[PDB]
Amino acid sequence: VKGSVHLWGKDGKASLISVDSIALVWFIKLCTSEEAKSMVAGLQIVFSNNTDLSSDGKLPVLILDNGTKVSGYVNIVQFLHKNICTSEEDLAIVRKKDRLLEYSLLNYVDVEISRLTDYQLFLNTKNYNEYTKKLFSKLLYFPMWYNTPLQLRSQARENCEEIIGESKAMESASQLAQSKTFKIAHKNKIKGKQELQQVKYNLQFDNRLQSCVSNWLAARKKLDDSVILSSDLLFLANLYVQLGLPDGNRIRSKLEQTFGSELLNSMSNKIDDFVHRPSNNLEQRDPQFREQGNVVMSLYNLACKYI
Amino acid sequence: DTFPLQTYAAQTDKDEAVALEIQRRSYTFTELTVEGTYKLGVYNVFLEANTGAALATDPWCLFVQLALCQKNGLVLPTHTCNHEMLVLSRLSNPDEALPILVEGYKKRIIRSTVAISEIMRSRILDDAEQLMYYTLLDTVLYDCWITQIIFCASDAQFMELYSCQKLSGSIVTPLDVENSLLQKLSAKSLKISLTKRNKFQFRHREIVKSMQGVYHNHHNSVNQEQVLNVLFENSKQVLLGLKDMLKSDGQPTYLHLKIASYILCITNVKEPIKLKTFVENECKELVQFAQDTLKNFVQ
Amino acid sequence: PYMDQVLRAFYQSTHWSTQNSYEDITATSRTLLDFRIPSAIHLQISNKSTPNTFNSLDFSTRSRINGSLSYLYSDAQQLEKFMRNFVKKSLYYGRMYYPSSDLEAMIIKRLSPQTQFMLKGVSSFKESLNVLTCYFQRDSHRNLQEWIFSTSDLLCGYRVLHNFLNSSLSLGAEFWLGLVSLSPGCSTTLRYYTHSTNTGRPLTLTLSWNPLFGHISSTYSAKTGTNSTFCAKYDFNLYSIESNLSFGCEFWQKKHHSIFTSVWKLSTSLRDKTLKLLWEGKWRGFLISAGTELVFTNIPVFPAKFGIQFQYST
Amino acid sequence: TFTAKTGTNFGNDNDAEAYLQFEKLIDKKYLKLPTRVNLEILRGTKIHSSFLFNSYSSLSPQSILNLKVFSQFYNWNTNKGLDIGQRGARLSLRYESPTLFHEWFLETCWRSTKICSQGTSAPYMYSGTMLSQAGDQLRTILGHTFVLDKRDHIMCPTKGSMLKWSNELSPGKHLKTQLELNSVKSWMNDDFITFSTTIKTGYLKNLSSQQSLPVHICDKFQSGGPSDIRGFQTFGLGPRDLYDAVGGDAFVSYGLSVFSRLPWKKVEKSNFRLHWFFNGGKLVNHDNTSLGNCIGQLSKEHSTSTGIGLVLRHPMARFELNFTLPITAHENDLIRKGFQFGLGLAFL
Repeated sequence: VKGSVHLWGKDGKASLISVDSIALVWFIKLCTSEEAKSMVAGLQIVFSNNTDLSSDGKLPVLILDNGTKVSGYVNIVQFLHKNICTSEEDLAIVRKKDRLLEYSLLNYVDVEISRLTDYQLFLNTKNYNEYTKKLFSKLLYFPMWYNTPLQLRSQARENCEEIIGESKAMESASQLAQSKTFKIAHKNKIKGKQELQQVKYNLQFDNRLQSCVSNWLAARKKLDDSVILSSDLLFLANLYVQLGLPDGNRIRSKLEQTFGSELLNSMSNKIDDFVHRPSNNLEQRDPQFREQGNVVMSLYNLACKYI
Repeated sequence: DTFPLQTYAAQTDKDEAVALEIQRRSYTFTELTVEGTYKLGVYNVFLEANTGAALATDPWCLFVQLALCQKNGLVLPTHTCNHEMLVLSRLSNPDEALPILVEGYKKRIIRSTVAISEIMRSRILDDAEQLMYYTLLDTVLYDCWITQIIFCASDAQFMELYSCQKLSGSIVTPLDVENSLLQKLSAKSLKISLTKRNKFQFRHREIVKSMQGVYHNHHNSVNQEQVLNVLFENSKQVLLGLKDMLKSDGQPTYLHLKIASYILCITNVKEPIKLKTFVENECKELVQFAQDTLKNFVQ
Repeated sequence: PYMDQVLRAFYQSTHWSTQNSYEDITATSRTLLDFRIPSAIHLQISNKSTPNTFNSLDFSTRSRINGSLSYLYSDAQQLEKFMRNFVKKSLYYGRMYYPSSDLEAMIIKRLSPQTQFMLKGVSSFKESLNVLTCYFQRDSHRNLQEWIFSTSDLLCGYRVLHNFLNSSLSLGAEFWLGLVSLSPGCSTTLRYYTHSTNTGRPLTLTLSWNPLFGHISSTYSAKTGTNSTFCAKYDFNLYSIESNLSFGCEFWQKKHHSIFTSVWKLSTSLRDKTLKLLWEGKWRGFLISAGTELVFTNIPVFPAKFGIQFQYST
Repeated sequence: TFTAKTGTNFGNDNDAEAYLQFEKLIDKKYLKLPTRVNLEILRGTKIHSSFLFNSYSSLSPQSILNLKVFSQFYNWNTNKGLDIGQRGARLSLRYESPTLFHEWFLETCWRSTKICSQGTSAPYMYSGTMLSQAGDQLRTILGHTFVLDKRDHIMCPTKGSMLKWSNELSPGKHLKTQLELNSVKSWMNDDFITFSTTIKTGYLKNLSSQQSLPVHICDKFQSGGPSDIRGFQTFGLGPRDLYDAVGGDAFVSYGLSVFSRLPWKKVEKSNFRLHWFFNGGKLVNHDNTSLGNCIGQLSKEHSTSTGIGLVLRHPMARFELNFTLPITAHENDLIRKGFQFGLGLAFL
């Protein structure tokens, strides 16, 4: 099918803030069979970095030659598998008896496991401050650097809130300035409050990460397990971001306590097999001056949303 | 604390007009004392044409209703202190979502919609493959149904299913004139509360943000048509793969009670929302399955 | 806060001379360094209901509509000329904040020409906190001793600021002891007001101390210009050696053509590596206050907590 | 002319709240009726603010049209456990030293009722009569208010009687009637001892064709509270379902009050008074057939209370700090022994 895929990365490869963009680059790189090439030939990967080209503000967009926009990794894969022309290796096409389970596994990573990667990308304070908020300086344009990571951190807080976590000013001014003793110990109140409340949060994250990876791995062991599916590329792109963050060795410590190191190192050698592949299957472009996201081409798009 | 020098019996005068409204909205599951009975709060109730039962007009409320009849061995109501089913407003909760469960009288517990969803998926959490299908119906088939009923049906079809406001035939009374004005004034606020139930507002932030807004511009209308077309294309693929998942070995599974509760509410819509047209024409095996699943809860 | 500018307006009206107080000894090092940056767009309108009653209202983007009802009666009949910054005087002040039902109160009694009494209650209903503190203070022209009793722990206290000797080497101390925790406190400060002939400027060198913590502070504070000011605090620590070097460089301006008044305020830290900026513009009744903060550790600058603050009052 | 300002409401139950208010005295060119327009912005509840447009227009020297367009959201019953929204318009005509006026109005309002009480507070706001009243309703109401006020002051009177008669007709739905008598009398030199008596009564009838369409909880009578029969909590009297005040169809409430002006000579000549009171009343669902069975219920077993306290009576608000004991009560009333604080405008 003929279209143009819009992603989040820069200069050769997808960004770590978008696990759906990483899985799509691995999807297009792994379409090596003739029926797998038949649904991927002429897709024109563009790293445009603007969600204004999306129907819902998410940026694996498939803008396809008519105005037909299919957005998100699971929607694109279900769309591209529907347009197989019809008539083993590096990517399998599921049969008709397994289309429901493989869509169930793709949707389960999308709604349960990818919820936890956006926790560790925005709501982990070690990962957000060191890595994530200073990553949009290289992706976006000169004024629009500080509103996008604040939005995605607000959206990750709404998606994760139910599983993971002026007289009072005049009081302490008449107390702690009249103390000068728990003046300095006033901040010792709240950061000693915060530290055992943050190990509180990391325990209920890591219980929710442990159950969602266990639920997916037990259902994945119903299809063929020696072959690569679309469900695996979205699952492995979630480990690749979570184990590759600044706080990513906390997770690899805990994931071998539950699943072992003969499974975490079998999943990390599949990931490193996918990152170190050539971009010969990748047919790329540069964003034109309708697709960039500049100061002038995001004021036209802002005025178009209210007209 | 000797100061109330006389205390009387509590006070036993009740508003009889309130007790007639509650009896109008109450439906009784047949087949314990005062305190072991629960009331299921539902959006509305429709009469099934085939059996004559009183089913809830929403797939989530109907699934909880079928799961309550299965767990306790009840019989569906017909459109001495038995349990009950209440037709309620969404506004009976802070959460504004309405499968809710009202258990007890003096020690009365209220389980909200999030609480029942945790209770319902905890009974299938041991089987991992059934949890994937349950998550697929509650996300992909759910989001189609909500978008077909918020955006593709008329306001009268929505308020027929998702409102406890009264519905007569036609306008003959001045009381019918302002009941027709509540269904136009309040239809949008009832649609906005429905988008906050299964975290639909977080999966679909931009089409929910275009709801909360006047004049509905052309850019918002063509982006909405792209999302709703992908949601419907994905849901024909769900519904066609569900047709090879209907064999039974005894009691219905909670997945089978969730498949049946979606088909029974899609085939109750009176408008061609394209989910009804697809299920009636192509999913004739799913329609017969939902009739077989329901008739082991009737008498 | 509002209770501390009611208090300073009563001090300038009855001539209490709080420059000798041991809470204004490091005052130029708190005005030039430790000011507050707004964190959101914030509007505020203030009013006057009765002759002795004031209404406030504020709403921000972060927080919706709040308000307050103040009561203020005083014998000092020159007080509200000072509310924009022998006869025994008194001040009575109370205020309720009412989305919160949070109360606050203040009674000042000048009992003698070299003696004052003060009460300061604060009563929150939830976030439950009832605090009632007393301030007895005997002024002189070489001392401003002060006896503070609180109800936080059971905190009793004492302050003194012995002025010596324009050139004025003061010397102060404070001694707190919370009588239910038995946790003492202490301090010692050594401000030294001077003058010079460089640009037209005083100077204020301020050696502080804290013997229970070892936290030695030090503050230089010049006035390098007819409107510009400067403050270079060098902080330190003992037994856990750790330096810091703050800065602060406020600039003023005034206008004609009902007079505009612009204040620009920078404050660089080095341990936290920040740079706070703040503009404040006054008018007849309006007051706009825009301010940002930067963090300097490619694009090394990140603007944390921008904020604007509109304000009207009459 | 423009007059942007702020102020304080002194609401329901001790609940002061801030408003922002704009004015505009319209110039007499788009006129020849003297018109002024208001916009009062208030804090609503948790999602929306409260907006309140008003347009007062003098037709004659003794007539004022008031078009009030409102969108207001507020909390309600006992633990602020009920969230009420109101959208509508109200056209009102008010006809004319003793205050005497008639006011006929006509109001259409869409009212939403949300149970905002958490499921943690488990049987509170979760009775069957509270789950059944949540929802949306639309209602046109016709009203009349007669006020005859011969008191010398309204917030701190020393003599004079007051009579206020309120009627409300929702056509085919309900008819509501309320009376309020208040008599003030003083016997000493500079009105040192003031005796105040208040009587409030009310009747509500369901005009709705064999008791269909029940009357909403916001349209029923509620008793108890600081600005009502003191020494009970607000919504603390009348019939109950579990613990929820279901309201009443008829009520009587009365109150005696003695003020004494604090005989310490420096704190005299002030607004502070030494306050003794006796309060009481009955709240009843009146078995909507006859008016002889209704008065038999309103005269049987009242809920009374007495108490001493201190009161400030300013023209802008009344502050009360009483120590109250309940004399008689029912077994399921919210009985508030000891100290009670009151803040508002209308005490009875």
